[PDB]
Amino acid sequence: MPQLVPFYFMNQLTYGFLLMITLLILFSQFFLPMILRLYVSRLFISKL
Amino acid sequence: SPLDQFEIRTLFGLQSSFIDLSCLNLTTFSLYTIIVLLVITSLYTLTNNNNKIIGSRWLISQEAIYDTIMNMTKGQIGGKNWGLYFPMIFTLFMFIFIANLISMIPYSFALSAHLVFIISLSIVIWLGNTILGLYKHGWVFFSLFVPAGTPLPLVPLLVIIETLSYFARAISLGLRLGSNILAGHLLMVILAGLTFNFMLINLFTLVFGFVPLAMILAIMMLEFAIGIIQGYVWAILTASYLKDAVYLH
Amino acid sequence: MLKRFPTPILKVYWPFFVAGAAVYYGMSKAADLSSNTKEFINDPRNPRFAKGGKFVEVD
Amino acid sequence: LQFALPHETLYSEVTQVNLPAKSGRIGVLANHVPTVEQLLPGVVEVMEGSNSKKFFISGGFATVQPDSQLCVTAIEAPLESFSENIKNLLAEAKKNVSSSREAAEAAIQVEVLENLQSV
Amino acid sequence: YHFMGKAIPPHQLAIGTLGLLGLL
Amino acid sequence: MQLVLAAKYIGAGISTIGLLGAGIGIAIVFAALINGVSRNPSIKDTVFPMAILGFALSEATGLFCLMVSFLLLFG
Amino acid sequence: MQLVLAAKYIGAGISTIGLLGAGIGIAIVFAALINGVSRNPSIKDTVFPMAILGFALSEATGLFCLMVSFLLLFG
Amino acid sequence: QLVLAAKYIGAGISTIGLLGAGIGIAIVFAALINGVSRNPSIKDTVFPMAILGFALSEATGLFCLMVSFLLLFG
Amino acid sequence: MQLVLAAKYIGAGISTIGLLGAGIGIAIVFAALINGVSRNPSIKDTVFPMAILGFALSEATGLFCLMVSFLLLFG
Amino acid sequence: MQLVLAAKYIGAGISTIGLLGAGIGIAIVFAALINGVSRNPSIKDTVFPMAILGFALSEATGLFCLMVSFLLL
Amino acid sequence: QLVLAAKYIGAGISTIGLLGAGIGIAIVFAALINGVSRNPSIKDTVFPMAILGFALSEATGLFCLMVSFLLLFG
Amino acid sequence: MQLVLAAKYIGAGISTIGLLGAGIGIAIVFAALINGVSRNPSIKDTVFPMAILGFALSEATGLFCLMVSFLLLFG
Amino acid sequence: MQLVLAAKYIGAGISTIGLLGAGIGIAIVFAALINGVSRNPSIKDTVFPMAILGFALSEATGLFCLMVSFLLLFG
Amino acid sequence: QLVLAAKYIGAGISTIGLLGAGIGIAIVFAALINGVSRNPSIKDTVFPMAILGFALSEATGLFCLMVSFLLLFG
Amino acid sequence: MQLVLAAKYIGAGISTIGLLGAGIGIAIVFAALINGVSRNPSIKDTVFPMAILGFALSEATGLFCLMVSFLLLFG
Repeated sequence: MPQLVPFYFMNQLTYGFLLMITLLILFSQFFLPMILRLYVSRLFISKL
Repeated sequence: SPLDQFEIRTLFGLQSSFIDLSCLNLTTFSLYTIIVLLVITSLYTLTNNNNKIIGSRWLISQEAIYDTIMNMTKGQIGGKNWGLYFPMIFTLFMFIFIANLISMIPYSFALSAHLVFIISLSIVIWLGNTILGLYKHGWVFFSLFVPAGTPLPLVPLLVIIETLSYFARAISLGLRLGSNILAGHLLMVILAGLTFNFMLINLFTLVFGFVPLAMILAIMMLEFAIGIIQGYVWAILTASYLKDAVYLH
Repeated sequence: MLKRFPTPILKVYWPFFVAGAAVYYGMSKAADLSSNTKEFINDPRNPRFAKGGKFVEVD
Repeated sequence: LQFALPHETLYSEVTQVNLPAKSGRIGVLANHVPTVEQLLPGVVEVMEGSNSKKFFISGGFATVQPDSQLCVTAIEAPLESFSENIKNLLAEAKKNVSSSREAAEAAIQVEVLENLQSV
Repeated sequence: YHFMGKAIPPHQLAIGTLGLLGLL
Repeated sequence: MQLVLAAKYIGAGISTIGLLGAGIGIAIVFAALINGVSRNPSIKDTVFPMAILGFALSEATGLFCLMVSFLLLFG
Repeated sequence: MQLVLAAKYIGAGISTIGLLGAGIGIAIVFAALINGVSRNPSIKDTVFPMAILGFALSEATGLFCLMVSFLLLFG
Repeated sequence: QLVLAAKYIGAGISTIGLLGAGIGIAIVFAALINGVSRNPSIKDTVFPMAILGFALSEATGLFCLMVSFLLLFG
Repeated sequence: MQLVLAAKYIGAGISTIGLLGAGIGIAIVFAALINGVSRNPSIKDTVFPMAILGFALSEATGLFCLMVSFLLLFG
Repeated sequence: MQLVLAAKYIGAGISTIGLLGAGIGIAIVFAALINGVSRNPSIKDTVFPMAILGFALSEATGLFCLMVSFLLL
Repeated sequence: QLVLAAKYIGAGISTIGLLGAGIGIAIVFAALINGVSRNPSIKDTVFPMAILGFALSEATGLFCLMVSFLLLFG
Repeated sequence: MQLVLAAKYIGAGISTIGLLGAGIGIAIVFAALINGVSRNPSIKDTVFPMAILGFALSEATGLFCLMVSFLLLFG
Repeated sequence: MQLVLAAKYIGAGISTIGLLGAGIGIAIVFAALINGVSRNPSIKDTVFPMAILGFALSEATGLFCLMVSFLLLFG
Repeated sequence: QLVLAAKYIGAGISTIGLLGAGIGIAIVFAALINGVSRNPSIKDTVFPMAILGFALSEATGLFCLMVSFLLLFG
Repeated sequence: MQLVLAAKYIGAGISTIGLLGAGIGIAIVFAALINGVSRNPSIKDTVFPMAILGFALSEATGLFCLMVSFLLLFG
């Protein structure tokens, strides 16, 4: 198919893997533990 | 040409003659990756009202996604250490889930329907299973290729057409998602192209020309389902594959 | 705002990154091999024209 | 031999039995598959070559045996030479009670009753 | 845990078939 | 270009056959729906959205074979 | 042109094979309806609208086939 | 002439769909038999549904049959 | 003419594929008949005319293909 | 006639596909036969004439395809 | 020399009908195994009719084989 | 040059028959899902991931055939 | 000549389609075998030779399919 | 270049074999769903058999896809 | 030899049609395997090697079919 075979392969793959490493570091260090802080806080007020 | 919606156009531009710096430059694909990153950033940064415990109505969505992917990867790899592979099993979800809702917006563009990126991501996850399996379990990694207690005179056949299914796994996982997103978008654009030329003939067709419009509305209702289900099926197969690679059956 | 937590993301995910570099390199060579075919040797937005050479144009 | 009420036990050799099982009517025969089924509140019949004799019943259990003996057990039970106005006047009081745990028992009466009407 | 010809029980047998079809 | 346009019509004819999959498919889903309601009439509002979901997901595979015929007729 | 037209007749012939899916399928739906009434007769009024719904939705994928057949006849 | 020959070829092709009716009518009558044999008291209720299913599956076959006749004559 | 007669013979060969529908269907009818007699022995006289009717109707739906092939051979 | 004699043999090759209907159907008939006799042995002499009838009619439906293929030869 | 080509083509086509017999032998012996495993004592009663239908359903595919052999030389 | 595009479109038409192997696939999976939920109402939250898994992991084999069709049509 | 040498190879390509009959037949035989052994364990010594007997001539029908391909592939 | 066009017909026809693969994965997971729903305590016992049977059935559908890729690219 | 070289590839395409029977067959074998172990958990060690036996014995047909495909493609 003509449209998914251009010269832009390295473009696609470069910004894609930059976004993957970005979201991986970003999710893992920032955004998943900001939910888990809510979890441990709710359970800590629940246990008291 | 109903497939012109996937054209990649360069916007901001950069070139040289010393070094090929044309790899990185802001492009339609690249701009929609920036948009995906800013949406995923927006779903967690300004969602949380002033770091409140109670977790306002927006945060219930990103609560439920978290919980339905924790309770999914606990029921697949489920061993001594399942949580060490949980950020990857979540960030493989959210990219595909957001990049298949952004693509539903009418004048927009499917990141997921580029086979060269998704097949590359699938081959990355497959080699990262084989290397991890070899590192963790030595030469006995190949014990994955014999199923169970089997009769020995038919074991090498059941090894050959087990390994063939083992490296079909490299491209199948990506090409499933690519085929679903590409076929859905091409279906919607072709039916829109047919109902447009249906409604430009004689004025009796704009009367009772509501039923093909309703059929296109029904297909758009179907297309969110076929877009979210694939985002879930990616994250269930690359949990099962880490079960096979980490734990030998 | 957000407190960064030092999660281990390198002593867990190294073969994914090694595989990423390998697929990056292999797709680089695949792109260079595909950018010189008969169909795509006269598409003017390829990075050949930005450095030196011009128009083989014998097919 | 094998077909018993607690107060009165009935039958003994059989060529065809018809029963009102848990899921729809069934018919045991000369050699049949070993089975247990809840017996719904409905008619039954015995056979001895070409002999027609139908009973009603309350419900219970049937059990086809590997040794081939069929055992049928119910509580209360001749056909129309047993059970119209006796049914009618009772059906009245039945439906009445339903509109009332207590009225739930009357629900049981409507289905059991409605069935008997057909005989 | 196979037993071929009452010998030492072989490891998993999977590498030898791949080695046989590799040299072809 | 008469040969390729004659081949377009034959290709649109061949790409009609895949609809029989959906034609048997929707039916197997609704047949299981009927045989599930008859075994248990209380589970209707739990089971019937899954039947609608299976209807949609098989009708998608039907339309994926219809769209190839619509390409080969006109596009 | 005869070569295009004859192939259009052939494609119209080929297309109608997919209607056997609907022909088997409508009957599978009604057969499950019959086997469902025979287990519980008090559920017929509930189940029969979904049986005729399954008839309609399975006739749909046969009439798409028939639509492609007529578009390879009169267009 | 090639077109009249292609008419007869396509008329031959379009009768394949009649096997759909030829199998499906039997599935309906089979469920009919297995319903009457399980419950004889529901026969008069069930039998018009079997007649209706026969008629509708006959119509689905007859669509292929009339496309075959249109390729024959019209 | 020769090319036309050749195509008539090809189509007459094609047309008898649909007879397998009747060949399988008469069997499903008689097989359910056998299972119904073996399930309930007393219902034979009630059930048997429905099976005869089903044989006749399914044989006619098969015979439609046979008479189309007869039309291709002679008419 | 060269092409016509070729098409005769092509059509005679095509015409034998319909025998699979009988080849499966005789098995469905005798399968329900075996299942019914094994379920209840006493009904065997009642049921077995219906099985012979089913074999006869299904073999007749196969014989239709066979005689069509013979008409092309 | 084209009848020699289309002759071998149609003789190749005539082998498709053997799948009916290949599945039919299986349905017959499947019912046999089900009946024996459900009722062990009925083996000698059930067996000869199963062999009968086995041979006849084999003969049905052997019709396809004999039309193939009749096409191959003749 | 017309022959290449002609056989290209014919092969792209042929390579959509495999979707009838996916419509029936999704059908049988959701049919077993319905029959499994109906006969045990407390198994839904255990059987539903296996349902979605079997659904898409069976379609994939029809979507491979559709990608062969797309590489024929447009490549 | 090339016209019959092509037809040899095409007929050999045709004649392997009948192998699906054996490929499903061995499955139905061993499927009922597995159902019987799992239903009644102690009947295995009687049941298993019947399954081998069915497999033998079902695979022989597969070889009957395959031998015409061998006959037409080499003359 | 008749061969360059006729390899595309072969790549189209050789993709039909996935019809069996899709129905196959369906029948495997259908039996898995029925087996879990009848016996709720068998999932962790019999689920690797289901994944095994799926892997075997796909690979034996995948033969057709690799033959299609050899015809289309070799 | 362009005609014979094209018929090589056409025959290699039409050869693997019958290979879908193995894909259905492995599934029917393992389907009865799951269905049998679901009734009796304690019959696994007898039935499972019998299941892989039926697997390979049904696999042999599809492998012979693929073998004839490679013979037509490579000689």
